[PDB]
Amino acid sequence: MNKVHVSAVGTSLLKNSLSADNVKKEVEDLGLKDWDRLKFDDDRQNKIRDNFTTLKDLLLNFLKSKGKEASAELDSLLSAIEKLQHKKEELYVFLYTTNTWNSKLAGEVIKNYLEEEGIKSELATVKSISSEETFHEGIEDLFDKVIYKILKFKEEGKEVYINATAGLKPETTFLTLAGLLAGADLVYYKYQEFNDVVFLPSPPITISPRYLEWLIEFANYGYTLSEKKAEELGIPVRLLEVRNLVERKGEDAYRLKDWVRKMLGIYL
Amino acid sequence: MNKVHVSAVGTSLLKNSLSADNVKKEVEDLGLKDWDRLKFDDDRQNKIRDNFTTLKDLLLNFLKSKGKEASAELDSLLSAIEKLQHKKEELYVFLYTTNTWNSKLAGEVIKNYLEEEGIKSELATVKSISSEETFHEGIEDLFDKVIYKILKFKEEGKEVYINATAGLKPETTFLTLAGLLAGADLVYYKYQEFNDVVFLPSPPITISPRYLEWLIEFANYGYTLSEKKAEELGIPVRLLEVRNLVERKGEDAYRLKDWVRKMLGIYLG
Ligand SMILES: Nc1ncnc2c1ncn2[C@@H]1O[C@H](CO)[C@@H](OP(=O)(O)OC[C@@H]2O[C@H](n3cnc4c(N)ncnc43)[C@H]3OP(=O)(O)O[C@H]32)[C@H]1O
Ligand SMILES: Nc1ncnc2c1ncn2[C@@H]1O[C@H](CO)[C@@H](OP(=O)(O)OC[C@@H]2O[C@H](n3cnc4c(N)ncnc43)[C@H]3OP(=O)(O)O[C@H]32)[C@H]1O
Repeated sequence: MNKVHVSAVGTSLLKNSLSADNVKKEVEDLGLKDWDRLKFDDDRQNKIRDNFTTLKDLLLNFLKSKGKEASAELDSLLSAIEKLQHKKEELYVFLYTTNTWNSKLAGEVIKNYLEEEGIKSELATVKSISSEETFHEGIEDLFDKVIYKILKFKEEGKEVYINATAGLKPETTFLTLAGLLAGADLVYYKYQEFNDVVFLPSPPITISPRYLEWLIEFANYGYTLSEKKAEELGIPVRLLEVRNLVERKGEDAYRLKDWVRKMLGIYL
Repeated sequence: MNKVHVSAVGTSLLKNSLSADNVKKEVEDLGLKDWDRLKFDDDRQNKIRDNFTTLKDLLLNFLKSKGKEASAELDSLLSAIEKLQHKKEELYVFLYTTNTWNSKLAGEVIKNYLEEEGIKSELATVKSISSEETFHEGIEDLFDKVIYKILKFKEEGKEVYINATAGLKPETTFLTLAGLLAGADLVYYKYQEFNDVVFLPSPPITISPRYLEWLIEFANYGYTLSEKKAEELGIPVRLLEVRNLVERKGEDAYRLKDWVRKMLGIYLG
């Protein structure tokens, strides 16, 4: 499993499944008209979870019937697999879901259809998902997770590939950004009407040395202090939390991020 | 300009317009069923351009009727304007279209509706737009363009804001990347079901200094190389600088990119 593909999950499966006669009528029954595009904290979202198993089994049938094209995730993923001739025994897939039932719905179906096709997969959820003042914290968190993963698998000697096709815009923007930073092998994308997948350009991108110099000596100073003696050799730590490089959590607010610490170590 | 907003334009307007009874039937008449989602080099795309004025006038009516919500671009843009209370007088808005008739159709309608609302706007077209082996060159080109605007207005002392909402995924990803690099004030995004726009987090990001130091030394020798002096200070031009930093390279000569030349100047040299 030395070929890992990371992807977001969206609601493509939901929206494409309203083509199926059986699905449109069963969904229309539960009153789930626009179930692919609803507010993250919508009443219709609870409808999806109490019927979750009912809907999960319906979409498996639609996904087996339609194949690749039923969903953005599977369409782009399997286009890329055949393009790059990846073996299923040497293959691993990471699906990130959001904290919404339509996203976990699509995630669960895609995970099942992959393991049925003979492809190992793993689900995951950025729990920090709603709009009001949490959405920015959510993409912050998903960025922190993906970038750590990419370094971890890259240390083992995995070939990491990034499916930037599916999920919300910011979700996909950060998945390519983290890939560029953590040195992923490829970032691919496939538009609905493309024949096969296309590879995005990769600029050589790093954390700005202005902040990076203070991160070097952050670890050396026992990391976390007060105000003056925390800025004791020139560490603006509130500035560091604003640029999402350090975490506060409590009173003092001195917690070097787990990816940041690991990325400094790759000056060898 | 005193608060500049750059955006991509997609086929949101086209897709949302098939709600209108007049639009659905007139579009269905021209056989433009899925006109929001067609291959960039599709026959249906020519259908759009010979009826362009007919369709341009139809969508103006729909856009005046619906307002903001008729398109992603206008919905996210005007949500941001009211959020950040930009006085209409000082606004300038930069819409990039792709090289497809549906996109320029959307663009033209949006340009007209903005100038009618009292907002200065300007169209643009990334001409290198098709799938086969041109799409990566096209987003390379859009990235080259949108980098420049950010540097220009930021040097003048005007603020700059990026609408990462609209257009294809790569188009929006590189619009935010450029913003992050060239030091734009904000990058905002609005999901179709959000109340108003949300501001994306900002890691402090630049081009890695290991490549940056090789790019400074390329500049000093007037660009366009092949061999012998191809690794004179440690510059692999068809290998490491084939990561989109050098143009052509494998055919004719190996020249450096017009954005990277201007970016070495903007980072103090
Ligand atoms: N008036 C407007 N008309 C049309 N679009 C508008 C308008 N105002 C704003 N927009 C937004 O503008 C972007 C242009 O398309 C859209 O944001 P985008 O990131 O593209 O979201 C679209 C899809 O939402 C899906 N997905 C919705 N929930 C979730 C969710 N909770 N987890 C993951 N994916 C989700 C994503 O997965 P997928 O493969 O099907 O594509 C995306 C629109 O939501
Ligand atoms: N089996 C599949 N089912 C569903 N979606 C699939 C599938 N395989 C791939 N996808 C893609 O995955 C994303 C959603 O799952 C989509 O790609 P995305 O880049 O998000 O397309 C989004 C919209 O394309 C539109 N726009 C189509 N033309 C053009 C064009 N020529 N200039 C600009 N924008 C264009 C834009 O309108 P806007 O404001 O609402 O947002 C974009 C789909 O094309």
